[PDB]
Parts: sequence; C-alpha cells; structure tokens
Amino acid sequence: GPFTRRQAQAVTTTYSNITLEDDQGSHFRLVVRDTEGRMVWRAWNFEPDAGEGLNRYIRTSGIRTD
Repeated sequence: GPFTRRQAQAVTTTYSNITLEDDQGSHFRLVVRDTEGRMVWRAWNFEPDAGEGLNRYIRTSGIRTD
C-alpha cells in the first residue's frame, strides 16, 4: 500500500525518474517523471495504496534499466 521516507528513497535511488517533493515531514509525495523529467504522475505517502498507482507506472520495468 503506502510507503515510508526510507522506502521512497530506495525506489528513487532505483528510479531516478522519481522525485520526493512537497516534503512537510511525513506529508510528502513522490513525483514520477519520464526519461526527460516531465511530470507523469505524483502520488502522496499517506495514501492507503499509493504504491498501486506508482507500481502501475513502474510495471517492473521503470526508467532504471528500461
């Protein structure tokens, strides 16, 4: 479902197309960008299943190795 500040870092360490913004402590959202860095999808942290939408972008491919 949702993630943590630590988890976020790990997913963004993996996918540099992700970005941690709107940081207010525990209130923040990850901005999924494309290869260029265009905003494709930004999802919060405290969302019951934030990972649901994020993983749909990821599709176990991501912009990592691609």
